[PDB]
Amino acid sequence: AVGACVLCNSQTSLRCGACIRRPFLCCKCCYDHVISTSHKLVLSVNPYVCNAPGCDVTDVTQLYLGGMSYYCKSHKPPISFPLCANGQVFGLYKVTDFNAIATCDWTNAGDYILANTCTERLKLFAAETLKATEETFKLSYGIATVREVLSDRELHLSWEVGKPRPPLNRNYVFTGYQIGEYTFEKDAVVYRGTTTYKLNVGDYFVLTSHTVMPLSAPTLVPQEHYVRITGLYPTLNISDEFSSNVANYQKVGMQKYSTLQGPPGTGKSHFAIGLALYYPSARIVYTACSHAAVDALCEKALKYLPIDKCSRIIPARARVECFDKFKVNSTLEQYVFCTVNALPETTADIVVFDEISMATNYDLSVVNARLRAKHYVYIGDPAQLPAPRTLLTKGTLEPEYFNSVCRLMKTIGPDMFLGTCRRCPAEIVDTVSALVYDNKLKAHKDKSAQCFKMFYKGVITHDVSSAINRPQIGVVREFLTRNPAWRKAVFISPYNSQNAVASKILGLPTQTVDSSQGSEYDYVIFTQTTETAHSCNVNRFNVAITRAKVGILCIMSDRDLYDKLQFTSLEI
Ligand SMILES: [Zn+2]
Ligand SMILES: [Zn+2]
Ligand SMILES: [Zn+2]
Repeated sequence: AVGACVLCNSQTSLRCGACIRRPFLCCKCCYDHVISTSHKLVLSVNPYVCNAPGCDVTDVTQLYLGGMSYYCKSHKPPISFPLCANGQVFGLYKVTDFNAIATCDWTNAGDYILANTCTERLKLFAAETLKATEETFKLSYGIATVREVLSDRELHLSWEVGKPRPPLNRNYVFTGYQIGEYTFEKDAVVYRGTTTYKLNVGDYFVLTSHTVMPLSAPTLVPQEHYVRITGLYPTLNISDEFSSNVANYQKVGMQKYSTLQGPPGTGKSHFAIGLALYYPSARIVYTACSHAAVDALCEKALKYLPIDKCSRIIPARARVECFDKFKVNSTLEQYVFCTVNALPETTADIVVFDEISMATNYDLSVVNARLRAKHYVYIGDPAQLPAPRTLLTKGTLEPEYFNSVCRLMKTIGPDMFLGTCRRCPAEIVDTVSALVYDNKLKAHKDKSAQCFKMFYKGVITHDVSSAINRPQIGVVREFLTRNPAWRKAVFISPYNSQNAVASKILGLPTQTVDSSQGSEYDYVIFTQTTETAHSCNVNRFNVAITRAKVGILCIMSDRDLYDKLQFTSLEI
């Protein structure tokens, strides 16, 4: 019961018993917390509760020290001192932002703004409190039980009465009962078991509620600037392919950490792998939140780096299939590719943390705690999508609040910016450059004259709250009959239910905007589906149209984003 104050470090025996994370608070800080919030339970070796038999006074502001014990006003001896006096709470070794983080329910955007604008120690308290709240919320959902199994990919479910039903998308991962992790897609539902198992009737599924470990490391280590490249030894013979990044690679070696904003198709993986070639003896750990981001770095490394010095770290509790071409779980290979949640405790010359817009402060801290490195390079784009905030329902989370790295990129600017999009036709580049990049993103490709837009509101139906627009899919079907090259297009929309309908009617492969992030396709067909905050989000819109290498068709619901698209308009 002895520790350091989460607000000012001052040693104490006090912890707030009303806070879900029970943070250590020093006398001057514990007082400022109890006296300004509904939190009145204070914990020491023994709690601050009335020692008198049968008394239920637990409020610290109504308690006094009667010798060596604690008593309320009704039970205190004549010679007693109040626990709360002269701006402090009695304890050994004798905040407006801390109060809001400690008492908020994480359903408002302002709660996330505070968690990213507060002091460093309060960023860890906020990240731990938020993650713990997100887990206890998983318990609120009802259990799903198998009523009947139709096929190897379809079943019928029986839900728990009195408890709400979680959304049925790829985002919500269930645990079968331990028959492996399972996902569902919309009376027949589509099941996807991570482990192939003959679904038994009576078996049940629950969302995996995991224990939130405490955070110790900052989201960002303190910044250091050096006069020379430190702890890294550059090649003199550097491949022409990577010459464009030489100044940026030198910047990387002359700072403790560096941020790289890379818009779509500007060379983020190329930059990341080129760093290994520029500092050929450096041990580099490549990390990201998702298996897909880690695998994309592996694919790029497979092409430029010696395969024998690479290793893909995979947790024994395998959830999805991932990269197979490197030796698995060899922590000491020069190049280690691993998701944040699976990181071993190791050191490195450089840590490259990719797809930074998807990281949370919880992830930023975990990386600093598991990896001790000479240099940290954060790669991503605050104009792309953040990690879903399951509890957030009110307000929009702006990019400067996604995490500490995105906050830096949006306030002081990134240390490095990849300014030339090599993927997209110029119509797409020009649109997103003006939309989210302050006209700093340049097109490498010419206009393809295969980027089309159509303003068609159609009809919005809903599968619970996930939206469908059949008339927008009908417009796509008509377009496909006249444009056979587009037969190979990937269908993209902001909604899983829109994608499920489009899959049956069009037969095109399907992706939500969020799942398409990091991927590229020659042709993309996008149906906005609705005019909601979700489907109009500029970061989601940016990701949606930058998936295309050759052509894109956008069937739009929103006049604003439609008018912004620098595409050829189609009639009907
Ligand atoms: Zn303090
Ligand atoms: Zn508290
Ligand atoms: Zn009492």
